[PDB]
Amino acid sequence: ILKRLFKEGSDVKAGQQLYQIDPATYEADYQSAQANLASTQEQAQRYKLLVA
Amino acid sequence: ADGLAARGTFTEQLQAQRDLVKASDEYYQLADKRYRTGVDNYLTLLDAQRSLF
Repeated sequence: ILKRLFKEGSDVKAGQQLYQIDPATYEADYQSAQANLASTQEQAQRYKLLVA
Repeated sequence: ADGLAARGTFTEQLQAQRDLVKASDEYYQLADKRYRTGVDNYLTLLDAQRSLF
């Protein structure tokens, strides 16, 4: 856990970021899936123009 | 008589070879569409120009 964000004993709403657990190992696969998406997106958007 | 034979059947060869040139021309046009879109490289377009020539 990096940083507690809420004020203790206060009100929270439906979706307030309370804590922040370390994203150093769950963003370094988001980049991999984003790279695969950036390849397959360009390939699909080229084949969509090429099918016409 | 052999010239009358050539005039009788060279039309059915010239129309066929003209259809071949037209088919290879639209083949090169589709290969150029694939190239300018970006799917295949420039060497396949040069192969299409080789076949059309």
